[PDB]
Amino acid sequence: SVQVDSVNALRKVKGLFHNQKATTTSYVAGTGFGGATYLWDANNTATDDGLSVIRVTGAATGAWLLQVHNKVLHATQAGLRAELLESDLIDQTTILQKCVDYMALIGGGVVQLPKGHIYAKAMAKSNVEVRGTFDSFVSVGSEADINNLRTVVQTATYKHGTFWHSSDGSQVYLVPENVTGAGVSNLKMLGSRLGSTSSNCGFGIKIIGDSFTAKWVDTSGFRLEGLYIRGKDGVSCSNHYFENCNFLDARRNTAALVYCHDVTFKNCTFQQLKPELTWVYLFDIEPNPATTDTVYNVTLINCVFNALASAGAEPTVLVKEQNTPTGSPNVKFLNCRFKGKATIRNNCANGWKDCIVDNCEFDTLAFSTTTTGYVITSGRFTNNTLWGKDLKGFSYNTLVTGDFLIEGNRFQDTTFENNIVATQASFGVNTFLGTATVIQPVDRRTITQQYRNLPDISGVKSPINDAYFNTEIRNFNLDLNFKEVLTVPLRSGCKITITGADATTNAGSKAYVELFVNSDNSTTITAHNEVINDPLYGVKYSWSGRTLSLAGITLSANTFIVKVDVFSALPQYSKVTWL
Amino acid sequence: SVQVDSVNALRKVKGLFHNQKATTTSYVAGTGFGGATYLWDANNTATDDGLSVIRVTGAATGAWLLQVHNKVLHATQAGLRAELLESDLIDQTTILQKCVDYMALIGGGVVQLPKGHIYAKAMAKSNVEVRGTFDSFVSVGSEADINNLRTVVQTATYKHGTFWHSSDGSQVYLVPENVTGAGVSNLKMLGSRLGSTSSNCGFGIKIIGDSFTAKWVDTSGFRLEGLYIRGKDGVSCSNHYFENCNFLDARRNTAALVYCHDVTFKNCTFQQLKPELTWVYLFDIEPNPATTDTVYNVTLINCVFNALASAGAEPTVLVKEQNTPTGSPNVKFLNCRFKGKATIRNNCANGWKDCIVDNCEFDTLAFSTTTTGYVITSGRFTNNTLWGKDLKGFSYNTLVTGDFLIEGNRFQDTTFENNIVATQASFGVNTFLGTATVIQPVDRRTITQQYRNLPDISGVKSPINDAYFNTEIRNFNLDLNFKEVLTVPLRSGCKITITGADATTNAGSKAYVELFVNSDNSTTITAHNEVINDPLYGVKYSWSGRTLSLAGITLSANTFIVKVDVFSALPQYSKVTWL
Amino acid sequence: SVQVDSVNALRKVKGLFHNQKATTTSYVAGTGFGGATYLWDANNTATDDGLSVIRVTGAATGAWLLQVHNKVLHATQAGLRAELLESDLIDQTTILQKCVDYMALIGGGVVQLPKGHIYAKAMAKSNVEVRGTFDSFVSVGSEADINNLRTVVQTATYKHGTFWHSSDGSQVYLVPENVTGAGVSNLKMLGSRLGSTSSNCGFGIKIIGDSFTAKWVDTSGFRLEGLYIRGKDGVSCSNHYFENCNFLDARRNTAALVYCHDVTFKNCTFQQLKPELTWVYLFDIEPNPATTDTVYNVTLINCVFNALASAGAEPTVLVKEQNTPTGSPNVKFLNCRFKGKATIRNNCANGWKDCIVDNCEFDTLAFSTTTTGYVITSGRFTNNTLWGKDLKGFSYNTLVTGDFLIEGNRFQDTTFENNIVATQASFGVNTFLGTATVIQPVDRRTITQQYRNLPDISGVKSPINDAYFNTEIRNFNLDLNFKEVLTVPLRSGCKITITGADATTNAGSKAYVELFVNSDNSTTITAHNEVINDPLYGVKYSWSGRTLSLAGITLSANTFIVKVDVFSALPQYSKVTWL
Ligand SMILES: [Zn+2]
Ligand SMILES: [Zn+2]
Ligand SMILES: [Zn+2]
Ligand SMILES: [Zn+2]
Ligand SMILES: [Zn+2]
Ligand SMILES: [Zn+2]
Ligand SMILES: [Zn+2]
Ligand SMILES: [Zn+2]
Ligand SMILES: [Zn+2]
Ligand SMILES: [Zn+2]
Ligand SMILES: [Zn+2]
Ligand SMILES: [Zn+2]
Ligand SMILES: [Zn+2]
Ligand SMILES: [Zn+2]
Ligand SMILES: [Zn+2]
Ligand SMILES: [Zn+2]
Ligand SMILES: [Zn+2]
Ligand SMILES: [Zn+2]
Ligand SMILES: [Zn+2]
Ligand SMILES: [Zn+2]
Ligand SMILES: [Zn+2]
Ligand SMILES: [Zn+2]
Ligand SMILES: [Zn+2]
Ligand SMILES: [Zn+2]
Ligand SMILES: [Zn+2]
Ligand SMILES: [Zn+2]
Ligand SMILES: [Zn+2]
Ligand SMILES: [Zn+2]
Ligand SMILES: [Zn+2]
Ligand SMILES: [Zn+2]
Ligand SMILES: [Zn+2]
Ligand SMILES: [Zn+2]
Ligand SMILES: [Zn+2]
Ligand SMILES: [Zn+2]
Ligand SMILES: [Zn+2]
Ligand SMILES: [Zn+2]
Ligand SMILES: [Zn+2]
Ligand SMILES: [Zn+2]
Ligand SMILES: [Zn+2]
Ligand SMILES: [Zn+2]
Repeated sequence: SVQVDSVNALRKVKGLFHNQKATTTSYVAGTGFGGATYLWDANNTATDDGLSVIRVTGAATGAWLLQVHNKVLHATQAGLRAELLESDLIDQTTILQKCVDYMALIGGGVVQLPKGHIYAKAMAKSNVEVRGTFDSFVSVGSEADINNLRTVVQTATYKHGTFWHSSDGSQVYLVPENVTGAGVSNLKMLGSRLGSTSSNCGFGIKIIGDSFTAKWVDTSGFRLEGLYIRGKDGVSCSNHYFENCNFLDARRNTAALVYCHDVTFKNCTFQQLKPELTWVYLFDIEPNPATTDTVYNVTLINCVFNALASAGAEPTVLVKEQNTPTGSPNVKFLNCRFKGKATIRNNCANGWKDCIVDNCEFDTLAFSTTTTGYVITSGRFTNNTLWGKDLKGFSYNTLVTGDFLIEGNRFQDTTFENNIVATQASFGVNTFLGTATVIQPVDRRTITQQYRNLPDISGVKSPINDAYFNTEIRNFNLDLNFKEVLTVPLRSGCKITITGADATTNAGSKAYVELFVNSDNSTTITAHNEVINDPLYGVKYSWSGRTLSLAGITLSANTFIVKVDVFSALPQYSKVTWL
Repeated sequence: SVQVDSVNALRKVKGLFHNQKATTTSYVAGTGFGGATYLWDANNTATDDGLSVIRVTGAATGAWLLQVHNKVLHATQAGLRAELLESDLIDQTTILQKCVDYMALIGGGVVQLPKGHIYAKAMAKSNVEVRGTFDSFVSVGSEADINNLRTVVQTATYKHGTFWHSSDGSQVYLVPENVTGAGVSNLKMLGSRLGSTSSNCGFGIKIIGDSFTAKWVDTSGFRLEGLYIRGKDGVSCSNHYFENCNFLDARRNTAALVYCHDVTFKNCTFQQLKPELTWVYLFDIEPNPATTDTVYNVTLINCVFNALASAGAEPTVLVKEQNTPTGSPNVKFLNCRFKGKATIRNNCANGWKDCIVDNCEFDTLAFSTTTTGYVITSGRFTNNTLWGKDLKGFSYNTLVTGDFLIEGNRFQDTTFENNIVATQASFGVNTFLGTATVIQPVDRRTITQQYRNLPDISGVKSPINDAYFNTEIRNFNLDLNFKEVLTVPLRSGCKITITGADATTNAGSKAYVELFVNSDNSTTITAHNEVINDPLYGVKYSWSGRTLSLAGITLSANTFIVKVDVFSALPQYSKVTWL
Repeated sequence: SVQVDSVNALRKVKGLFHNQKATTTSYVAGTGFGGATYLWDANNTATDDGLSVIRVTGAATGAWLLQVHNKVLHATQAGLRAELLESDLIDQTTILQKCVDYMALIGGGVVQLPKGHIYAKAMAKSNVEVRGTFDSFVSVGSEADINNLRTVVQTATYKHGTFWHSSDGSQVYLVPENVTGAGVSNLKMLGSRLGSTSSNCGFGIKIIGDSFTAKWVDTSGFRLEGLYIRGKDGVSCSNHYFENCNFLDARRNTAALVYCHDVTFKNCTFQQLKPELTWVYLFDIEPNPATTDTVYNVTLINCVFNALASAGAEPTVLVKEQNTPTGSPNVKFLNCRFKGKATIRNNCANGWKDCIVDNCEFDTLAFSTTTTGYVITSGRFTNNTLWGKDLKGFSYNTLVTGDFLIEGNRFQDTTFENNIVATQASFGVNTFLGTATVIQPVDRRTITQQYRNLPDISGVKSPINDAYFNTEIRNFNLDLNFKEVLTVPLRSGCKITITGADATTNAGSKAYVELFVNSDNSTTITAHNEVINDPLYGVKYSWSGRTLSLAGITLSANTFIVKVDVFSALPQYSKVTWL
């Protein structure tokens, strides 16, 4: 068994036999980082890559071949310098890319990064995850105090040990199209980068590929976004999952979804807490105009959106539906907290269909619609609390329809004064606290609109179903000829009311005439009561059996309303026949 | 430390001291795979198993004991042959089963398979995962082109390196009852098998046990199903999870659920795209008739169902409720895509309760009910798109009730002509495009049916709740003697309308009589208005205080309807007492 | 390369060169457990800790430094004693805490426990998981019998090999505040503890920190709870996940949530099946009264709650909302099974808002409210089955509102007799089986209450929308001076009914007066019909154009009801102006 102190020492030692074992103490002698296990290949003439092939310098052929165990490659085993400070401005892009590429060659797995600042941009490859190292965690306080005191005793919190920068202004971690199952975890990404002291790196994570996963990742200081997801036509950009991530200050948005679907954030935060670093929005779902960009099926569970006021900044969480397959962005805010200035912005030009906000908290306005005229077409705003710590309104410049349901919410000091949403939305039970404007429950949903219009038939019946009263009403344009208008049923008593409703000035119809009928199974008696019947502008009526005919007297007096009340013992005899 | 080239060489070497380390270069000399680490046990008398115990041949005592690291056993470390072609018809079942059995013996973990074609059927054991090896991934294109071009530049996609076949026609991976927490990942399973060139292996994964997990697995070419789940009575078959799996062509169904509950598919596909290989259905939830089989609580999230036409094949995704505890299969299609000929089939003999289809896309009919008479009893068909690329209809041979809600959907050219579903379902707002049959919103739900019937009491009230109009109506069978019929309340004005509604021919009742009452807190005045009152067939009335009595004149004229209109300032005085 | 038999021997040997490799056969000589790899540091002056630093005794400098691979430290490599019996009363707390503390120092990972009983309490540290070792699994039965027989053939089930006890009566696993990302898996926790044979350990897992995860963990025999979650003010106690866990018998509750949010249980069970070991509740969500404790956002998916009767035990699953941010505890029971005596208890003093029980099974009462007067304010009780195996009732001592929806359930022999819930809740379609009390569907929801009250306007219209009948009603207190009361619209016929509804004795108003109006676009005709109009106690009316004025005749006769019927052709002319 061969044991040397560095890769340079390995290059001076030849293997005795095929696949002899060699073990390096470190990559660079005396650092304690980068040690690995190698197998001797006497015939190898591949190019020395400082990673998988270690060519012996004192021989014409021969190499020590890296053995990766447990599908984890430590980047230090390719020569990456560990535990560097941010002031060590060393481009290690080529080394890190070698690690990702080589793991992707041998079936995927994990590229482990050490602690330290690393300036090295990487192109993700399928089924490879880049993983950092948490800094040391040392708890504070005794078990007794932790158990007995309600105050905080264990004050130590975890800290990232890996700080991943880019070598230029583009991105740190690019996930190309058709790259699937890649990931990143357990590190912090920083916007400061090689090549410029004033202009930071554009993106932390830029996702074009599919099924990306990130856990315990923070992003801070990026020139555009910490996270940016935009696929391409014809290739999947979907099934992305983020948990325990903190997308912090960025000069445009903390994060942006531009072209993707089926994305989930769980226990992640989005925070613009550096007001001196001016920015644009907080969290932005914004497909680019006049492109095939589309975003839909996004779920944010137990996330925090938090913003402090900043010069020129709009503290909004934007949802922009564009060219989605169903017409809904299917974006759900569940168990989320909007803190500081954070608020939801409807950016849907063709209306926001099925907007979902449930069990969320709002420090200020729940909705702030910048574009006048945008509408939330439908949705459910349930079990939320508007704390009213800042602004006291429900929304700014927002429009909804009756298919937007507001139910189960806690309104602390929430005012709906002069807010048209209060006359548009459906309200169920809600709780009004402090000085909140109490809105009585009111149904404005489309599914129930037939119960709110005047119906086309009206009446009442006996609980025994042997007595019925039904009333219908028709508009009649009468001329001077008698016209059959209706036939009353048998076994019924009917009252017909005829009155004018004419739009003519002076010469319109004037009449209020009651006609009465009672019939058994074959025989009919009628009677009349002319309360008002102008001899020039009134109405003429005539019975032929059970068929009523009407006529006007003067053509200008032509518009009459005819209402029928039918009393019967069975529904079959409850309605007239209109002719 | 000893280092030999194979296990056979290890059998010829004794350890110098207790627990001396030995390293095999390969399992079989010169193959380059399966090498492992062993520890010397001078006292060991166990049987050589070619895996964990390597006995020195020719001695009563002495063995080299395998050292498994990180709960991962490479199957090659039991002699399994790697890198084989599909034409290498080599049964390795015994070797693979030894690895699974041994890992289950020492606490579970992973059995790692190499790249290549492997003919070896395995019985899963608890807490053991079988994992293959991805083939090498090498991306295409420069970072600049990937970032700058909207066209696809990175064209390389991941490929499986492990192709797992069976050694006979049964199944590749059997998960017995009471085997819990097993899994499979990162491989492709193929239906071609040893012993027959014409009859393929029945199943890829056959699951009888509990809490199974599969990720990044494809199934293709199986004689029955790529995936088949059927538990047994008294043992759990539940909590199964599948992600990033592709269940491809099979001669019966791509996958089938027969007896199990709480199963989730996320970002999986079900595809019958080999029409020349005839098949039965696309995806089948089908408990066997006349058994205890039952399937319920199934969620398909962001899945693709895709089928091309094939002779005798039905391109359906079938849901069959049978013996479920709640009467609902609780099957949800969320964010799914039905492509080609794919369509949902209701196969519930006792009705499909709470059918859920949300944010799904349909290339053709959404529903195709093969069995005439089957009903979708209730559910929500929300936020879906019917593209109408193939057939333009909503459904075939399908029946629903008013508790099936159709809302928020996008209907491109969808025709409901002659489709009874349009007269059965509840419709909310929907979007109708092209030549789609515009269905007005209409509520047919059971919960609201009381708003669509005629009420037993009717009227109107003031917004101040100090003025009421209430009307009730009754049928009376009168004889020649007076009978008490009602008592009007105090503090009210009342109008009683009495009219005939008799089924007798010629000799029935004829009357239209209006009675009026006004009372303060104690005093009552009455008045009458006989509009129609036949001297033989009319009605007689008499007041005793506030109690009205009625009588007929001739027995054949006996059926009268009595309607009361009550005007009052308080609800307590708003209704008569019917006697 | 040095290889010695124990750590003790390592302390007696100095390394020859920098970073020489040393390998111990065991930690303690001859045990077969705890061997590890060390690197020589000649300069080291750190303190010997029996784990990471092994100082050579008798020298001022020099130490062997532990090499941890793969982020897994085996506790045996710190001297932990493996495979001990429960009767081996050996405290290993100091060793286990060292392992957790050291892994948290070098970036987190896993502390692997061996098989056996271990008495050792541990304080969790961030991003560190404690993992046990399953006992051996050996399946039973042939593949043929497993595949061909519908009866259970594979009878072997997984067994824990690690049994984790406490060293005293407090807790086994404490997760302090600000400790994040810790976990436990693959072991069993037992309440028996060192120092007392009669008083067991209080808690198995006590969680104060954030983002805890447990999988395949059982807890049994604890004096208080197997699982207990209570955070502190100002620090997150959230995002906790449990899967495949069994919280068994405990002397108070199997598990309790006291101060936490966003907790998920999937495929877990909660079972009090040892009635001889008396207990308090089954599963308890209970913030302490008069504290800042609060619990919300809890999901239980496919869990089992199972209780046998025990003297003094209440077999309840309690939900207590207290000071939650939205007023709803947001607790969901999905796909769950309540077995034996298990039943849900509403323990919300302020009402249980948005109670969710869906696709659950109940062996007995679904709800048992111990505190008389507690209400379920709203919720959805959908797709559940009440088997009626024990008690036949739906609930005990429970109160709901109409915003509690009961729909899609299967009521087997469920009796609602004398249960006020049947008169309070909203009922949709439900299935009534056996001797069950059939409850008709009835809507009692607040959102639709405007369809059940008398409306403030009533009438009927034509399907062509060119004929309308609208009626309104008002209360008038008239004096002796004429008072303008209304103005009838143009282009309409109106019938005004005026009648008394006076509460005065003897001297109240008496009138039934009908007034009629017809107008075209400018001209108006009126008529009157005084059916009742007392000369002393009646009403006076006067028209000025379309404005009606009313006056009384005697001050004591002052209360009049005025009903207006408007007939029109246009909505603009369908209503009077009330003055
Ligand atoms: Zn390996
Ligand atoms: Zn490293
Ligand atoms: Zn730093
Ligand atoms: Zn540090
Ligand atoms: Zn910096
Ligand atoms: Zn997609
Ligand atoms: Zn699409
Ligand atoms: Zn929805
Ligand atoms: Zn509701
Ligand atoms: Zn409704
Ligand atoms: Zn005409
Ligand atoms: Zn006349
Ligand atoms: Zn006219
Ligand atoms: Zn090879
Ligand atoms: Zn290990
Ligand atoms: Zn192949
Ligand atoms: Zn291998
Ligand atoms: Zn290949
Ligand atoms: Zn089950
Ligand atoms: Zn799971
Ligand atoms: Zn996933
Ligand atoms: Zn059951
Ligand atoms: Zn449902
Ligand atoms: Zn709706
Ligand atoms: Zn009689
Ligand atoms: Zn008769
Ligand atoms: Zn008279
Ligand atoms: Zn490592
Ligand atoms: Zn161990
Ligand atoms: Zn034991
Ligand atoms: Zn054992
Ligand atoms: Zn929190
Ligand atoms: Zn989680
Ligand atoms: Zn808050
Ligand atoms: Zn809800
Ligand atoms: Zn419903
Ligand atoms: Zn019975
Ligand atoms: Zn006055
Ligand atoms: Zn008069
Ligand atoms: Zn009075």
